[PDB]
This record gives sequence, structure tokens and C-alpha cells, in this order.
Amino acid sequence: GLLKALRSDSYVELSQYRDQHFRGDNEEQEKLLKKSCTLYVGNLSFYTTEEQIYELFSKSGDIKKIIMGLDKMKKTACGFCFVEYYSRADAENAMRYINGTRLDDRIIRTDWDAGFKEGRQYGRGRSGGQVRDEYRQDYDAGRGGYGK
Amino acid sequence: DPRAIVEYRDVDFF
Amino acid sequence: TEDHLESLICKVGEKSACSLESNLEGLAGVLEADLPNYKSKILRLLCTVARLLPEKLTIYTTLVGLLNARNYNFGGEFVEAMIRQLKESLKANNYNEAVYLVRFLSDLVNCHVIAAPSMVAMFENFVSVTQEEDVPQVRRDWYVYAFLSSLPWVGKELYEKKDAEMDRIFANTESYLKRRQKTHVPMLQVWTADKPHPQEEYLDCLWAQIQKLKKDRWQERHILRPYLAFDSILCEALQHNLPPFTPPPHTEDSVYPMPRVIFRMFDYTDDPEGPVMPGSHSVERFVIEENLHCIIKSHWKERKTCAAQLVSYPGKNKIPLNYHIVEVIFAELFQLPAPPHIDVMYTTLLIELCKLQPGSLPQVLAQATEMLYMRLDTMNTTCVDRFINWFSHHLSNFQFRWSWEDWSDCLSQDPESPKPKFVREVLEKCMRLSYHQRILDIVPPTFSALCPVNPTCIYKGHSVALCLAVAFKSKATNDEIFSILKDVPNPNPLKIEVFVQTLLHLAAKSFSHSFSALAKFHEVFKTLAESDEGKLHVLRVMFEVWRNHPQMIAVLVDKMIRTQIVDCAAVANWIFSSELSRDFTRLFVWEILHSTIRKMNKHVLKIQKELEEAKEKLARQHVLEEQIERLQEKVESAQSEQKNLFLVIFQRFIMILTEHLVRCETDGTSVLTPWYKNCIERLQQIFLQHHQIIQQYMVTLENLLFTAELDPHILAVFQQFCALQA
Ligand SMILES: CN1CN([C@@H]2O[C@H](COP(=O)(O)OP(=O)(O)OP(=O)(O)O)[C@@H](O)[C@H]2O)c2nc(N)[nH]c(=O)c21
Repeated sequence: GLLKALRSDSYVELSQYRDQHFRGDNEEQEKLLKKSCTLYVGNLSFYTTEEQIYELFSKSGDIKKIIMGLDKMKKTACGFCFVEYYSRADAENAMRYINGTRLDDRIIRTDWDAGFKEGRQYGRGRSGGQVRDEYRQDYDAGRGGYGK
Repeated sequence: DPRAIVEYRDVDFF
Repeated sequence: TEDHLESLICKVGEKSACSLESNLEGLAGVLEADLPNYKSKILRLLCTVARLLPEKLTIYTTLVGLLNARNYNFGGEFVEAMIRQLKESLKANNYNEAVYLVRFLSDLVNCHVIAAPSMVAMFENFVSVTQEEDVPQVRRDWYVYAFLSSLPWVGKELYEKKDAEMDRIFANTESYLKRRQKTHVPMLQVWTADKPHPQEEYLDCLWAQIQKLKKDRWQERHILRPYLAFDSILCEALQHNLPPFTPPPHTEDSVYPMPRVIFRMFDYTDDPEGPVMPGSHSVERFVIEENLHCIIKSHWKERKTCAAQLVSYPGKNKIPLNYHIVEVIFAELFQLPAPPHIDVMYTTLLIELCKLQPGSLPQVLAQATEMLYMRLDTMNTTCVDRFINWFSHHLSNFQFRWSWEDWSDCLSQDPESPKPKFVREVLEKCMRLSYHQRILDIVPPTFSALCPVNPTCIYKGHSVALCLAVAFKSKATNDEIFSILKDVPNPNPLKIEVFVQTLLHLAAKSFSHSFSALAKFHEVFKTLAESDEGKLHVLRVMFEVWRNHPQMIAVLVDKMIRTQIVDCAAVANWIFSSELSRDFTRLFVWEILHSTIRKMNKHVLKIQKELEEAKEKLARQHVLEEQIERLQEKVESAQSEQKNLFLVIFQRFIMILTEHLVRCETDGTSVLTPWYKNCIERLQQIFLQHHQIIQQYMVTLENLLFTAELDPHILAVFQQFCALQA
């Protein structure tokens, strides 16, 4: 048979994050997350181009679709994106080996997504950008500057 | 970073 | 207690407060207590660790030794279970797992569980596979390999009990290894040069190692043997006889491992300060590298765990572990045909290793990188691509910090040569992960000759292009754009030229804009390029627009194939055409070819699985049977399209390679130019990347393409490919 210790695949397990605008139950969301080929990619620079995202995330497999993360008002890059693969296995490999490495000198984080819909590309922060950029105290040149 | 924050304004058969 | 049993058996051998001897003693006791009503579980769990954890071999053979001593009948049922599992694994073509089971049975002789004459009888039957006729070399190779690779563990114990019988095995083995074919070796070597290290054929090398072990009275200095500590208990333990073993015979369902070539970049002189590195022809070096490979195989998915296990590798004597780790990693990354795991894993594992040993590992890594660069001149092109991709991606994780001036010798050499071409492509790859200006900064001003160009659009029926420009800007429909293309003079290749140039120029801002353009005016593209020569011209124009931005070419060609603007055959011809003649040695060409080939191969696979998902739906239920007749037709049309894509590619290789070889003997020039090295090895690459698919085309390839009429330079590549499963 197999050993549970070797089957261990901690980089592919689900994060604590869930989507609030998701029309559905939590157990209905988890069921989509476990079959998804689609990744949220956090902590990008606003200067990070699709050229760069495509080059890096291509290393785990052939990319179906990159959907850049946009400011709701400005439609400028506000520091995240989505990456869709054709197979689960290729998305799993991104989560295993690209998650927690550098893209444009920033440690980027990946997460399973339940699936892109229209509206999800836009930052849900009050001032248009990501929610993460409104609270924060720190300075961060790639993320705009100070908070808001 | 000496470059601009890019503005993104606006089916597989084989 | 079933969940408890598994974790107890798994945890022994790992980090512990107590010693290893204490834990085995304790576990052997706990397992004997559970024998009354969990004998079935424990037999199966110990068979599983024997098969899946060969890196911890001697820990578990010892554990079985202690259980055999307390309970003879358990040891009997275990050796039975292992023989069942061995035959199970061989029947299923899991020859790589089978070796681990054979080595486990071997080392169980050292624990006084299996009688030494039984293993000599089994190994008699293994080596007798070299006598069988009308069977492939790779079958014989494996049966020898399973024998030879068991000897570091059991070679002493067998030679002392039955040296007469063993000398016959070594005579039969030695005679076989003399008469083996070596046609494959030039295809699998990372470096053709044999200085500073010959890249040896894997059975030749193991032989040399087993000879030196025999010459040193079967004394080896690395393998931890916990059983030696329990010598009192294991002497008195009663042995078992393996049944006589008939090796499952060859069928045309049988699939054996491909031959290998031992990667080699270090000897002891690369680390004079640290412990002395065991030599190429020592069984110490074999057992170290084997276990390190097995650790990666067990933990490849957990990069941080994988690093920890490598760094904490135990041995009887001290070894320069950082050098062995870096070597074993590059041995996998550069393995031919393919690495055992996805390429990018190795980049990350090396980073996690730098994190875990920050005082020493980065220095060893940088030294190795230097040595790889210095030996580029004979490095296979397939491996050079992996080196470029690894190194560029590594640098991108450490702020592109590198002592570039260490490689100044490339600036005075011919730009086509391996070293400056390595540096150009690395910097091109760095730019893609970064941006143009950042790469200009991080290199010395002497290196900005080798830097890539700025990735910009080249925009060019003068009045017709001005009309289309207005129509796109004004949010026009497909009908209107098609209507505007009526007014174009024919020398129709100029309709495509003015359409493609204008649409790509106006969508040149990003990949998403260019992808939105192809989707919006999809119907105009399909009409303009339904002709085969119409497809070829869309690619020719699209190149002339984006020849400064290789990445954009690649992602466009991809979208054009996916939406059927062009087909794989068009892209294949386009790559070997004269428009890409200047850029033929550059990497992006072959990225596009291989990406194209992959889309084709996946298309076949998807149609093939829709077929078996329909046939399995028929079997469960016992109109649907007529859907199966349709899918078998789609498979055959898809497989036909696939075959033709390879036949196109091979034809074009044979043509341009022949065209070079004829002009070289006519003009009296050197054959082995930089351009030829690329081309012959890119042909070789096609075979390596897709050997299992290309095996389906043997009859067509022997009769019509790779025939005796060809220059033996070109035919060698095909005979090499033959050798992988022959
Ligand atoms: C942090 N995010 C953000 N995000 C998605 O990115 C878009 C907007 O980002 P956001 O403004 O951070 O949204 P929100 O999730 O409400 O913020 P947060 O939960 O961090 O307070 C939405 O589609 C949101 O669901 C995410 N999607 C997944 N799958 N995982 C994640 O961790 C995150």
C-alpha cells in the first residue's frame, strides 16, 4: 500500500482564507477549492508585469489564463493576480515550488481559489485597492507607499 | 522601480 | 492501534532522545506483543517500508532480524510476503521498486533471517537472464544491476559462505558486460569530454566499484549496520530458505528501465579542507548517491522536509555532505532523458538548503556553478537549457547578485560558442523575470554587449493600414474590418501583412491586450489564414513585428494554435524556415517547438481518455457503443496529426543536417561547428523528450526517414534512440 507520512503534501492543503462574496456554503466552497486549477497570487508589486508572472508560473506547467488584479476605480495593477492552469497537477506544483519564492524581489504567496468570476479581479478595499493596503502602517515602495 | 503601473482598461478548440 | 502501529514503524530511525539500538529493541518488543491479533497488519507495513523507504534499509532489516529471533514463524511469513511482493512488482513493471526489495532480501542475510545459500541460488537465477535469447538488453541489464547493486550490503557474507558458486556468477556477469552494446552512451552523457571526469555507463561504473570492493576483502566504510550491535541475539536466531526463484519471463507487455550514465563533477580535490570524498569507483560513492536520490524521491513534495532529511543524512564515517548533496541534485536536474521530478523543484530545494546551511552551502553551490560554467564546451544542449533556467531563476531569488567578471573570458570568444551563448541566454532569461533596465544595472559595462535588447514592437498598402488603425480605435465590428481589407493590391499576402501589423501594434501594451485582440477579431484571422500558406504568412508577419520580444512570440503562437488560427504543422515548418535562420540556435525557438509538440500530445491524450471513460461507462452498464466508434475515429485522426508533426520535424532536421554535411565535405571545412552542435543535439532532444510516443513510429522511421542511406552522423542519433528500450 502506502505510508501516510510519505503521502504528506502540506504545501497543497487549503489555507484559512475564504471568499465572502462567494454565493454558497463553506463545504460547497471547499469542494471547489479541492478540484480547482486556479490560484490567487498575493503580495505582488504594483510594477510587476504579466510578462514576469507568465515566465515564473510557466515553470510549474502550461498556463491557461492570467487575470491581473486591478484597482476598482483606476484599473491599475493593485498588487495581486489569478493564475489558471489546465491541470490540477500543474497548479499543485506551483503551490509546492513557486509559493514563498521571489517575484520582482518580493516573497509572493499563492492560495487555492474557488474559481474566477467577473468582479473578483477588482480590489475590495474602500479606496479601490486591496483591503490589505488600507490598514497597514509600514512604507512599501512597490505597494504604493503608505496605507490609506 | 523606474517604470509605470500598467492600466488594464478593456474558447479552446484544439 | 493500526494508526499507532504505522507511525511507530515509520518514526524509528529518525531523530530521538535515545539511541537507534534502544528504539529497535523497544519497537521489536512492542511489535511482538501485537503479533497475536495484528500479524497481518505488521507483515504488510514492514513490506511497505521495505519497498518505499530504501534509504532506511538497514534499520528495518535489523528490526526484522530481532522479530525473527523472538518469533521464527513471523520471519517465515515475512520472507514469503516479500517474495509475493517482488513477483507483484515485476509483473507490474515496477523494476525500480523491485531492486529495493532485492536489496532488502540481500541484507536480511546479514541479520540471520535468510540463509546465504538461498540468496546465491536466487542470484544464480538472476544472472542466468543474461543467457536468455530473443530478449532486449535492458531486461538483462536490470537483472545484473539488481545483483551487483545488492553486493555492497551482502557481498561479504555471500563470498565467505559460497565463494565457489559466486566466482561462476562473476564470470558469467563479466562475460555479459564485455559483450553489451554501448550505443546509448553518447545520448545520455551530460558532457562528451572525459576530462576532468568520464561520464561512465552505469553498469560499467558499478562493475568497477564492485571489483574494488572485492579487492578490498568486501570491507566498506559507509553503510550503517545496526544489526552488528545485536550480534549476541542474531547469531542464535534460526534462518529461512528463500524458495527457488524463476524470473518472470519476457513478454511484449514488459517495460524495463532505460540505461543510465553516472553524473560526475566532484572528486576530493574540490574540497581539500573538509573530509575526503570517496572516489568515483568506490561503493561508498554509489551508496551515498543512491540514498540521497531516494531521500529526494521520498520527500520531493515537501521542499523544507526534503532539505532537512538531506542535511541530516547519517553515515558510519564522515563525508563532505554538502558536496554530495549539490552533486546529487545536479545529477537529477541534468539527467537524460529527463529528471525524476519537475525541473523547478530543484531550484527551490537548493534555496531551502542554503537557508538550512547558510554558512557553508552557498559557497559550495557557487563553486559548483563555476565548475559547470567552465565545462560548458562539451555540455549537452538539453542540459545547458536546464542550467540556464535554473541559474536565472536562482539569481532572481537573490537580487541578481553574481560575480560576472569571473566569466570575462567569454567576451573574447566567438559569440556562437557555449560560454558567451550561455551568458546571453541567462541574461535574456533574467530580463523576463525582471525588466530590461534592471539587467543593464546588475552587469559590468563590459557585459552589456551580451545583454538582451529592449522588448519593443516593430511597426511598419500604406493608406490601407491608416484606415484599419481608425477602425480598431473606433470599436468597429468584424464585418467592417473585413470590408476595409477589400482595397489591397495583390503582387493575398499583403492583406495579412497590413492586418497583423496594425492589430498587434495597437495591442502591444501587454499580453492581456494582445490576447483580447486575437479573441475580438478571431473570425478575421480564421478567414485570412485558412490556407496553409496563409498560416505560414501570419507567423512570418507576427515574427517581424515582435522579433525583439521572444516571450510575446511564444505566448502568441500558443494562443494562435489553441484557437486554431494556425496548426502545429504550420508552426513546425515556420521554425525550420529561413526567417528564423539567424535565431535558430536561440532558446525561444525550441521553447515554441516543444510547447507546440506538448499541445499536440495533450490533445491526443484528452481524446484518448474520453474514449476509455466511455468504454468504462459501457462495462458498468453491462447509442453509447456508437459513440465509442466515433471516438476511436477521432483518436486515429488525432494520432495521425500527431505522427505527421513528428515526421515533418524529423524531415526538416534530416534536410538541414544533410545540407550542412554535404557542403562541409565539398568545401573541405570542419564538420563540428557551433551551429551543428546545436542542431544535432536539438534533434537528439526531440527523441529524449518524447521517446515513448516516437517508439510508436519505429517501422515508418526505419523504412522512410532514418535509413542506411543517411550520413552516419544523423543515423547515430536514431540508433541511439533505438538503444533506450532495445
Ligand atoms: C487575500 N486574498 C484576496 N483574494 C481575492 O482578491 C480579490 C480582492 O482582494 P482583497 O481586497 O484582498 O479582498 P479580501 O479577500 O476581502 O481581503 P482580506 O480577506 O485580506 O481582508 C478578491 O477576489 C479576493 O477574494 C484572495 N483569494 C484567495 N483565494 N486567497 C486569498 O488569500 C485572497
